[PDB]
Amino acid sequence: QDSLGLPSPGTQRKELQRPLVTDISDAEDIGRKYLAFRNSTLSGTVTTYGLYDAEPGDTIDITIDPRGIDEEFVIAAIEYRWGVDETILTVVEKRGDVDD
Amino acid sequence: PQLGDSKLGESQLGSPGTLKQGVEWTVVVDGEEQNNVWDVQVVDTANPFGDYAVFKMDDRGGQAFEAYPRGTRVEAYVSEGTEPLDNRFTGYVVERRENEQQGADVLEVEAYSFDQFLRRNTVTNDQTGNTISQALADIIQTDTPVRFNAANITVGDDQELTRSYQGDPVENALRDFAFKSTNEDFGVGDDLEFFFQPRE
Amino acid sequence: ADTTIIDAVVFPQDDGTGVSNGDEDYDSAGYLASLARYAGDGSYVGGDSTGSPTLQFANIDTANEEVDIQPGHAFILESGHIVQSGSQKTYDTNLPDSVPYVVILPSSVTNVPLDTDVDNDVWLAVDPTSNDSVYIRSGNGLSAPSDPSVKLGTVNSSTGSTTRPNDLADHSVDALNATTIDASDTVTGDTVDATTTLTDAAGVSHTGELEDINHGSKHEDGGSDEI
Amino acid sequence: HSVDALNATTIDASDTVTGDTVDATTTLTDAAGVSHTGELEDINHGSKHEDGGSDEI
Amino acid sequence: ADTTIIDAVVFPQDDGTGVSNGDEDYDSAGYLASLARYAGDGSYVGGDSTGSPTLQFANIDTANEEVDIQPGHAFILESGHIVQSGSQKTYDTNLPDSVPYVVILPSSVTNVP
Amino acid sequence: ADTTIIDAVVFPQDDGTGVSNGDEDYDSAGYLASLARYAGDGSYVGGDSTGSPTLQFANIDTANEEVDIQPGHAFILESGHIVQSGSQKTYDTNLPDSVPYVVILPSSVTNVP
Amino acid sequence: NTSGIVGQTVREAGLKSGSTLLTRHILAEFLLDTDQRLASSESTRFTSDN
Ligand SMILES: [K+]
Ligand SMILES: [Mg+2]
Ligand SMILES: [Mg+2]
Ligand SMILES: [Mg+2]
Ligand SMILES: [Mg+2]
Ligand SMILES: [Mg+2]
Ligand SMILES: [Mg+2]
Ligand SMILES: [Mg+2]
Ligand SMILES: [Mg+2]
Ligand SMILES: [Mg+2]
Ligand SMILES: [Mg+2]
Ligand SMILES: [Mg+2]
Ligand SMILES: [Mg+2]
Repeated sequence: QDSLGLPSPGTQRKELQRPLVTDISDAEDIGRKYLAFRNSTLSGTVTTYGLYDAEPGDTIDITIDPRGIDEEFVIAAIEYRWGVDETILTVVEKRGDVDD
Repeated sequence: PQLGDSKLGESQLGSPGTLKQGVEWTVVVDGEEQNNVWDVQVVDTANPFGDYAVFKMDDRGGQAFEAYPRGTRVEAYVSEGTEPLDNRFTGYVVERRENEQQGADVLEVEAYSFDQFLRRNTVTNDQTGNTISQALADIIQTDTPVRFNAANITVGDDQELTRSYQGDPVENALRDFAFKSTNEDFGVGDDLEFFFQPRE
Repeated sequence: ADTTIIDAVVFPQDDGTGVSNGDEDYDSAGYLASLARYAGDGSYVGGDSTGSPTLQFANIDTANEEVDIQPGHAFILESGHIVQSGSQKTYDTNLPDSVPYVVILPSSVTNVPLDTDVDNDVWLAVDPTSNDSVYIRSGNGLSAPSDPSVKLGTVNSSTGSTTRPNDLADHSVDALNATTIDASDTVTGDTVDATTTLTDAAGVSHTGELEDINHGSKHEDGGSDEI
Repeated sequence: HSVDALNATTIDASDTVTGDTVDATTTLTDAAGVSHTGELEDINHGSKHEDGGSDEI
Repeated sequence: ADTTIIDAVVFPQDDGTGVSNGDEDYDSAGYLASLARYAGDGSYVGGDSTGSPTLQFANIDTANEEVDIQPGHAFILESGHIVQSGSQKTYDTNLPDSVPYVVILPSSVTNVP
Repeated sequence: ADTTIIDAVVFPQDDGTGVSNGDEDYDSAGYLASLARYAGDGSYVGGDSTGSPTLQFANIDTANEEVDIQPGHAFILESGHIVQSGSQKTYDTNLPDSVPYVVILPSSVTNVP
Repeated sequence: NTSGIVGQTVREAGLKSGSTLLTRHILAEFLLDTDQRLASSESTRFTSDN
């Protein structure tokens, strides 16, 4: 509202139906889950080497000075590529594209 | 020259300067000018489609990434030659992306515009027995955050609605109304005002 | 409640004003012409080629919190400038008096924010720390800017009523000579002399004398204009 | 030339000095040359002269 | 119709006004001082040190056509001048309102048709 | 009779005003702004931001030798200035009329006899 | 149908310890109409400055 200068709050909305749900707290949770899983997030790739013992769900220190990053992150995905010798770390969250 | 750097009578007025030529896009970010921009794409579309902009700029130690949280106001102004600045895009940030492009730290900002608010809202009331003019008033005032001005509405074939539009996306309902009427244009102006009026 | 104008320009500016060394204004013809247009004693809003106050309010949006400033120019006084002693590069002479900037707004400032249902003060303000940084303050009873400024008007966002000081030049002079003079309100003075005619408030032109009170003594036996 | 407030010592004009209000403190000199320093005769004043009124004749 | 005046000077002029990039005015003190003489709101013929109007007509020949103009200075306004924003070289900012040129005739013009 | 003021400044000044070619004034904003403040027809002392004259008399002893002049500014006209025609660097055009310098005093002149 | 709040526009919320306010939030405006239940999803988070 404040950003765009809208007359009234900037509602963006979905309607869901879950007919077999009888309890209101479950319906709330479904709505909350819907909001949460598409709420804005840091994601993205850091390319390194090694880290064969690293699993998703693990934590790692990452320093990238040109990017202003000096944090401890959760690993969402690891990709190992021979030939090019790359370990690609997806941090915080992974989201698809057309797939999603 | 610049003031205070020349003794009088010694130099020519406004030298070494000359008239502006070429095209310039200025990006404004919550009122601040973004200075390191090297490319701009602005797309403006009819209603089925989203209006968007992409801005490309250089960043240093992630200082510029920090300026563009989701929902940040972006404006794009255009000038060619010595023409006044024209506000061509207004929108909100949906994606900020920073990646290495062959050594360069490239920041790409993507922004959507006001047409998202007609798209991501649903009709809540039953407009059965309303005229299209009455329906537009109800829908825009109740179901959308954009401003309603009765003078921007010109229905070319006003008729009563026999369907309850009570779950449709607002955009889809409006398009159905346009189909029933004289094929009118609708949308949100830069005034933040809704319009519904004859084409061409 | 604060608003930057992106295309506003401020002139003239030096190291001896509030700008850094790389950032002194450029020496444009139009700037010299617009600066020479000054013709007052205070801060004021300039007039067009037909004497209308520029920087008008237009499209006042009733109670809906918003107003448009039309294009124009304002003269804004700042005190405390430094100038250069003749043929020295160094800024060293502190000025004794306040001296004007021109602020040119080349386009409309559209839909300026007002606080709801109340009196709001419309201040136009310059930031003398950087070149051409200009801003508007417009909020409920909002305190005047610290920086060089002028009051463009005041707006009540309940009624939509607008009133404005500073809209043309205030002008202390010693002596003035004219063909014609035409005031809106009071033509004031410790003497009024009519050399050929006085036309009164009802639009009747007296060629001759006027008559004071307690006159009746003249109408009596042997007086001037006896009855 | 156009202003809001002209603040002066002396003002002198070779045609009309118009105003929708003219205010003369201290002196008024008319078209003949009489220098008044008090209030002036309204038209149709004569009632004042009649029994007991101000400026009786 | 024509009467080209060969000795007139006009200030201020740069490519923000209508001139080429070579043909900018010089930054003379006398120009700045004469331009500072502006006080009106429109275009006007300037007064001397007493207030008497300059650029007077003289020496009308009547049936033999011609007339003479005395020396002096006029202020003429022009619209749509470009100026240089901030610290920039480039002329980029259009002026919203009409602004004065000081036009100086240093000598009399003889026998205008 | 002469009391010389060590901190006074005069603007604008060129070859065309009388000063030598090494000694022309530098074009400060504060000078341009103060010069623009002129509005009259003749010479006069300038008024402050409130419309009150500067350069006042102060400490006017009735019977001693000395008086004080306050800070402020005045406008002084001079005739026979030369200006640069067109884009010529040469000062070649005599002005038809008289034009103001600004005289600026940054301090009170103390004890003028 | 809680007495003080039905028919009212709600604009703010806060977590409390008796009378003492622990958190405060500004909400987007809503009318709490008849027969409507209102609930909170109040997230309190404990973090470091890295
Ligand atoms: K149709
Ligand atoms: Mg120069
Ligand atoms: Mg040039
Ligand atoms: Mg569009
Ligand atoms: Mg669209
Ligand atoms: Mg500037
Ligand atoms: Mg410098
Ligand atoms: Mg508007
Ligand atoms: Mg020229
Ligand atoms: Mg002749
Ligand atoms: Mg000097
Ligand atoms: Mg020289
Ligand atoms: Mg003394």
